[PDB]
Amino acid sequence: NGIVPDAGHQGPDVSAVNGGTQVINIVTPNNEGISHNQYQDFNVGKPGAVFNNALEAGQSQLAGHLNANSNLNGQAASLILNEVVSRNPSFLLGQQEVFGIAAESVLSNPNGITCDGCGFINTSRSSLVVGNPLFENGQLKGYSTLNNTNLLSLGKNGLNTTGLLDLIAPRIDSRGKITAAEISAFTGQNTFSQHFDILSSQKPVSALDSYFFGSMQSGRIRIINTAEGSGVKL
Amino acid sequence: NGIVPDAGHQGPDVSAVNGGTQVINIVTPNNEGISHNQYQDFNVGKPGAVFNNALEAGQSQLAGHLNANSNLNGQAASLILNEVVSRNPSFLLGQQEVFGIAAESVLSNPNGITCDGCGFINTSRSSLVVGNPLFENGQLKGYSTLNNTNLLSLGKNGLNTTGLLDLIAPRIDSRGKITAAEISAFTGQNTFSQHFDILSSQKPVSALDSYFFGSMQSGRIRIINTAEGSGVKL
Repeated sequence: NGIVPDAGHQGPDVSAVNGGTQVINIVTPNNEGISHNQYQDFNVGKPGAVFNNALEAGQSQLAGHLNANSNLNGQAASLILNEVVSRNPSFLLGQQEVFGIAAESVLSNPNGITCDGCGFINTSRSSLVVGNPLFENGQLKGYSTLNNTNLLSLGKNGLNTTGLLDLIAPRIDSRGKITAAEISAFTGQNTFSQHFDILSSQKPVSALDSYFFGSMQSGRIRIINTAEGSGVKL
Repeated sequence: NGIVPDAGHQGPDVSAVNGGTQVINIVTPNNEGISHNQYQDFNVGKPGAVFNNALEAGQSQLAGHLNANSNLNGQAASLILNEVVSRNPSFLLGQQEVFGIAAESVLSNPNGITCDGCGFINTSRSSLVVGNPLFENGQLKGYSTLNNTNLLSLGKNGLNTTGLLDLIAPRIDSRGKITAAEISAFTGQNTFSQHFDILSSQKPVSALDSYFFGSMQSGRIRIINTAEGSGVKL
């Protein structure tokens, strides 16, 4: 019951299979290939969660055999955007698998996101955004952490993916091992493009301090902090 | 007596002024604008060190009034390359000032470099390279940390510059605050271009582990580790 879809048109179909693993039949992608899913609650437990991005039936790693997602209407998502629209923060304690066609995934929760032993399977790029998506005329324009002071926390059990990883938040507190092909962390109060180009920045009213502890197992690490004066402690 | 030039044609003229600050009349730049200085010993104390890159007399921050460097013959260096050619490691405990025309600076010491309260003045880019420069047909081609396991250490008193900073070593151990406009750290056993593009990498015989502790006060931080398996601990 960790994932609860919004009641409206962008709420995906969510169920649980054997062992408590959640299966999310994501909503129909738009013409850009974005499946924009809205949630009252987005949390992943140790049983994990599977996003059905499949055009044909097959075997998922975490939830066994699955049919194609009938919501897709013949075109898989290129980006699975998971947006929390309530005030509830997110806790990610297990793996998120894209079943079917590999895609990018974004979780946007302006109330906070905590990872502790979370991970991503069959995702080319996985982004955690303590912030909101920006839309113009029905198209995704980017993301915003403006006027937000909440935290992206990574716990002692770390985060693992074989793909790229983006960490976007007013501040980040990491205490475990982050394993990814590349790690990109952007801190401070910013607006971003869809590809996480920083488009604008603002000086926070108080200090927004980011703490990385633990370790980073990745060949390429980039940390960009725009909070003038605020630093990153190591 | 911390800086001792090589006796040959690339040894600069080194003296000390009031308070022990060293003044280095760097050697004539080549046609690329590289002043290639070779040293038996390169160490900077709390009184600091001034590199005379001036075409006219004026006031240095650390050593008072100085004449133009007669070695320049009317053209200032674009890059001041300081190469230790002995087996002696380097200790940097004070500020390095470029007097006159701002330039880039590189210290290359394959035996190890330790910074503790060091810094750079009037330098657009400052690089510390635990490795050797590579030359072909008399021209600088890049740098190499191949077959080297030595350490770039940054102590509790940190490192400060208002320009760009490059840290290049088989492994890095940092325990203090690094302040720079941008920080770029490349670890592992690699060959580099003159602009620190990684051109090749090799797997070390044993693990080369890099430890950043302390903090990084910079808007842009990049860490690239090519030692497959070796990570960066935070």
